[PDB]
Amino acid sequence: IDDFIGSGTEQVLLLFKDSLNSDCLTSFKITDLGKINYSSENRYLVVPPLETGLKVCFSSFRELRQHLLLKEK
Amino acid sequence: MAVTEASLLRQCPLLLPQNRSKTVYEGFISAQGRDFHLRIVLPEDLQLKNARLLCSWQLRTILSGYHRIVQQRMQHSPDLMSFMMELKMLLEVALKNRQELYALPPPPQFYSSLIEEIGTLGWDKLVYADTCFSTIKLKAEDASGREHLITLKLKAKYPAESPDYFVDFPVPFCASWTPQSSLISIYSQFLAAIESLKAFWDVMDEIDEKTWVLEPEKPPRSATARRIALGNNVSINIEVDPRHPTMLPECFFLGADHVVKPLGIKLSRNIHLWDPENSVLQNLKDVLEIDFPARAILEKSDFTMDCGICYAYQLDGTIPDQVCDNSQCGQPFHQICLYEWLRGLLTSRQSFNIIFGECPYCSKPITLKM
Amino acid sequence: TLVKILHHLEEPVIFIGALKTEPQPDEDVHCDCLVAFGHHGRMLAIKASWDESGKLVPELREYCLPGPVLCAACGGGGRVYHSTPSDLCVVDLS
Ligand SMILES: [Zn+2]
Ligand SMILES: [Zn+2]
Repeated sequence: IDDFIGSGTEQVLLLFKDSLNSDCLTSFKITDLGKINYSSENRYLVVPPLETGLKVCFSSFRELRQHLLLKEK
Repeated sequence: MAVTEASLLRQCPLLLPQNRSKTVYEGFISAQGRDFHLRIVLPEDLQLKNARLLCSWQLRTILSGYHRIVQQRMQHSPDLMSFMMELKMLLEVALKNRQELYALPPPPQFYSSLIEEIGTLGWDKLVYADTCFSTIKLKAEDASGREHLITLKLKAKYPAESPDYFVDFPVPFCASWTPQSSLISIYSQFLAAIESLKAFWDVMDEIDEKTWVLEPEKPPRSATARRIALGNNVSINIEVDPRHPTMLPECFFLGADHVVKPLGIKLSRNIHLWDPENSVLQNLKDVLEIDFPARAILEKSDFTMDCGICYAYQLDGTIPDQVCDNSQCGQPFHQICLYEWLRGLLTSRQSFNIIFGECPYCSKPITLKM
Repeated sequence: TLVKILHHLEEPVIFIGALKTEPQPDEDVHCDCLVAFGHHGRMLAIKASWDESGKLVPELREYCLPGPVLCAACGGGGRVYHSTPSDLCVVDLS
């Protein structure tokens, strides 16, 4: 588990069995479990805005909690 | 009410007198679904001539650039009632001016319903959505197989009010918005407009391919005008009615006074053979008894087809348009440049929107009609 | 041998800097804006207006950006790089 691409984000490296070859790191599998996937656009269009929506909604939530403590005071 | 016992309660519900002597108010003040903290100390007597007014730092931010207005209002205003009335009305001004601070989408019926509705449309339609989810841009196809886009800009409430629709085509689009109407509804309206114009699109695309369109370049879909080139250094511009495109357009020619005469004559004699069952090009070709050039670019690449005053093609939209009535010069010009020259000469005299005088290169009579 | 109070964000302060908004190489750039950050992710911005009354007025904003902000810095051309325990995000004032 580490960043082998040099994106910043961690990836998982999976090494399949040594029965294939008497050679190290042949038969690899590199994946992020999102977009990055190496080995041996309507979908990809709507996720960032929806995530930003979640973040804005989270900010509002927290703001209202603060507003409510003020009124109690 | 009349008196500031009940009228004060009715118009600042959220101000609680803290002291027995109604001297220290505290609490909240309301504006645009928003309460702001506030603690408004009077003297021993009910005098705003002298009165403290302290706030939340959130409120101080929003009353920056009004501190003088507030201080004036405290001194000039009779009672506390009217003070609060004026203060609220001033907050409505402040926030409505800084309207860019707002439009927060509600979590329950926004992000979900819009995805439901886009699912109802089809995901092949959507081409863009903004990370604020404020902007979307959507696509549709002709019977011809042509892409036409539509931008919406949407508020904190999509389904309550209309979405701001920006669409290419030249005639104004009308969208019957209800709270019950939706993306498929307004999409069906767009397709309706498309299929109605279909003829218009086909006429202007047929133009763009099969003739040397000159004075729009990379034309929009809104554009009804089409300055076509024919021969060399003479042109025809053509504004066509969208609703009746195949019908005759408003038409006229630039070019050499000795070249253009016969074209006008021939157009007048053949215009009755205009027929709205053929195409624009298929009628013009047999009306004007000619063919067009398809972009004479390679041969006359650098022939000097420029103003011959400033030596430029494209002077701020302007094209070389005005020519010499002479076989030996034929020199194109610009309106602006040839006016500025001819305005000076002692030779030149002006009629109503006309300037007479000498072609710069050959010194022969040339006429300019502004 | 005096000390003046500007805004008071309610939450603790993490970064203070300055930016060049409307950037229309030199090391000393004449900075148009002023920036502060909170921990809880209130941002403050300040600007000169001279608008509507024919006189200089201080334009304050006060944004609420997500997440407990852990640190930030300023990049050339009215850009601020800031960091939350989820992601490293950016803000463009220009
Ligand atoms: Zn001439
Ligand atoms: Zn010119």
